[PDB]
Amino acid sequence: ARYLGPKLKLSRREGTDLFLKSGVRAIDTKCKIEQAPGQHGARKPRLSDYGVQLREKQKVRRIYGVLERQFRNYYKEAARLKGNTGENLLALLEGRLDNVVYRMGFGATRAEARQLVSHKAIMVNGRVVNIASYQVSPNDVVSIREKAKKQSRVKAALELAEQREKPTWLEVDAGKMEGTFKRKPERSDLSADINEHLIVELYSK
Amino acid sequence: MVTIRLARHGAKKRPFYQVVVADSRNARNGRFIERVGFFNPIASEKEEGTRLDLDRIAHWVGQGATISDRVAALIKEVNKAA
Amino acid sequence: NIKSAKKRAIQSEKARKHNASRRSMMRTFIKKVYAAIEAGDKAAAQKAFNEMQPIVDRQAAKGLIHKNKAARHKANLTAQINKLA
Amino acid sequence: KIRTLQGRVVSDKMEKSIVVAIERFVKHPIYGKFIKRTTKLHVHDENNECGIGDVVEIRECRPLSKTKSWTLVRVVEKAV
RNA sequence: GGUAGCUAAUACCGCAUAACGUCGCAAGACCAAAGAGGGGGACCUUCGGGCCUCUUGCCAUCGGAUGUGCCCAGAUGGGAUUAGCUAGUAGGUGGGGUAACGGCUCACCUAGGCGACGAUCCCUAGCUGGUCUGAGAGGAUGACCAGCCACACUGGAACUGAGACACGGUCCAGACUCCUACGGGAGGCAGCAGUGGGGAAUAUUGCACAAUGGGCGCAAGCCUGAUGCAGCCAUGCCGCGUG
RNA sequence: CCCGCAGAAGAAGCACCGGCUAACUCCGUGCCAGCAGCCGCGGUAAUACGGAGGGUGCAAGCGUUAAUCGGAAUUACUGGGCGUAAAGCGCACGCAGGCGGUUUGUUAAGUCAGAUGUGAAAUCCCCGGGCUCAACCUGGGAACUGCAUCUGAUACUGGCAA
Repeated sequence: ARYLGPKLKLSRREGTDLFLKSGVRAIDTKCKIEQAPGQHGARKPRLSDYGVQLREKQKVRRIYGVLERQFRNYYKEAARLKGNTGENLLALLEGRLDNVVYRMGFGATRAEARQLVSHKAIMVNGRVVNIASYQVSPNDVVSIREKAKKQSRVKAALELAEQREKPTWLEVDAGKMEGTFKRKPERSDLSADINEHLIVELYSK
Repeated sequence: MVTIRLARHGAKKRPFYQVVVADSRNARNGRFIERVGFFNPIASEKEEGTRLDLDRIAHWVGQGATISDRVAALIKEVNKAA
Repeated sequence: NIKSAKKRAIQSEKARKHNASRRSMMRTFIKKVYAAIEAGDKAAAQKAFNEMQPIVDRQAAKGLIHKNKAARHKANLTAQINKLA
Repeated sequence: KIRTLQGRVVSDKMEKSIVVAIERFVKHPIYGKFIKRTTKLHVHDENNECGIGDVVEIRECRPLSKTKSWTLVRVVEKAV
């Protein structure tokens, strides 16, 4: 699975920073925003309603780095549960282990967080977790064992983490590269750019 | 006759038994009269995994039923307390 | 075919012979008692019933007639014979 | 008690035989209308008491002969 | 296959016994069966055994459960370019046959029964708990897993047995094949594997009785393509890796 | 199922790019060669035919076909229509069906309440448990939208009498 391609192509096509490159110079020479690449991508494409829906789906999909079948199953599960559909879907998607690892700050990009997960690094309750499709439960512990200790990657990530906003629902912790999960995140802390309803409308048809 | 046998419904390499009372001539997991309990051999550290209803099996013994070896060992293992 | 059923077949034919003999006995006595009934006599038919009862009851108790046919025969014959006198 | 049904004769008289019909409403499973429905049996009687066009109850008993399985008990509103 | 002569047994058959059993308004008549084994200080022994014990088995009753055998009522595809069907057909009377009422069969007497609220007659299909689809109503469908029927080369019959008209149990008729000294005889993979052949096209002439179950045996034990595991097939549903 | 070995190594394809429906520019072909599900596109400038480069959609799969349902309110009960389009018989008269003005009593057959028995266990659903995560197995409820019986209710139809 996985993308395995030119990521800034999707960064430029979408038209907004996708937070998935995350170097040090988050500057123009990296991105060349608002170009819409291609042979003659200078022209304005004059989107339509179905195009708006599809583009929003593409953005929400690529931000969290998931394929199609998993996303459809996630929508099914979210709709089965009670409550507002969009908020429940975003809350459920946020619960993925790779995303919470990134938000804790042990990495720089979600993809590298997944790379760390696949190589038997992250630890919980004294038991190794293999996969990033794991669903974290409330009141759990995130930690790193000693085989992957003293790796400069985690220290660099910890130092560069503070540039972000350190969401309130999670405790930053990180006194001894150890953390603590508290509760399900909610609408307020996450960015308000994403519009939930349009995805549901798209799956309506 | 009327006996108390064992039947399984689990997946490959993962047994899950279900003690039941039925006729001898019928199949393993087929026609049955009434379920009475279950036993999980692999089980776990958790205590649950061995339950019965002593009243119904006692009544069925009174009506004239017989016993199998594994279920006899099980009931000897549990009894009311052991 | 080669199985264990050969001795079963032999036992079956021997049982056939024995049961046919007993059935012929039964039928001969039933025919004689009906003949006596048709004759119209009372004493002779009553006597014939008298020696006839034990053999039919014996065949019933042996396990060859299911124990209920004998009662039907006896009751019907008694009802038939008592009226004509 | 003993379950009973009520019906109508509309039948000729054979030797110790009458035929009866019974009625009841029912809801059609599709269109919601109510339609009269008729069912017919055969009865074993005694002394051919009942006559054409009479109202009589009925009850079931041991099978006597082919298609004859119910017998009468009481007759009410004798004659027309 | 036949003839002659030998031998046991829980095989088989007479007698003894006989009642909450059978037949009977009433007396009354009648019915059945079996030994082995583990020990044994005292006793008899014509030293085998009797004799003292204990486990199982046989024959009658009356009862418990568990399956099977019957009846009725209501639902269960398409065609009026299928309108009249039906004498054992519908009842009554008496006999015979089943575990039992019964046209289940017999001889007699009646003049009936079914039908426009679909009878007879055609074409088509195993039936449900369900599956798929759609919001609901519906509409197609009966793959695997459960429940029930009807079927074992094609036509028919029964014996045996507690329980078949019996899937690897008999007897005929038929047609296929295979052996025959040519006078006759054997045989039914639609049971798990597999070949030939139809097709768009579906698997390997595999392991184990250790787990559960089934049938024998007081048990130890014996079988068991039931089963529990294998090998193949991107055929679906999954989860992962290609930094 | 755990521990160890220098080791980037041993691993990506397939459809579409006129509208319906996300994305375009060049060269050769020039009513021949051809596509295509409907509209149809092709005689010198093809955003539709062949190649090249770019883009778009899903990914250990992707496209083609065969078959079923909704979009279909295109069999219409919940939910359509009959002056001029596809549609009111040529008219009347009347059995079998269907349906009925308006009072007062009786009746419990419809109908409505309550209880009991029964709708086999899988599945469909909700709380949880387990296999590192799901697929998958499973503890307890839920409904099987009915059927039958018994006790009650009497406004409306139904049978009764005036």
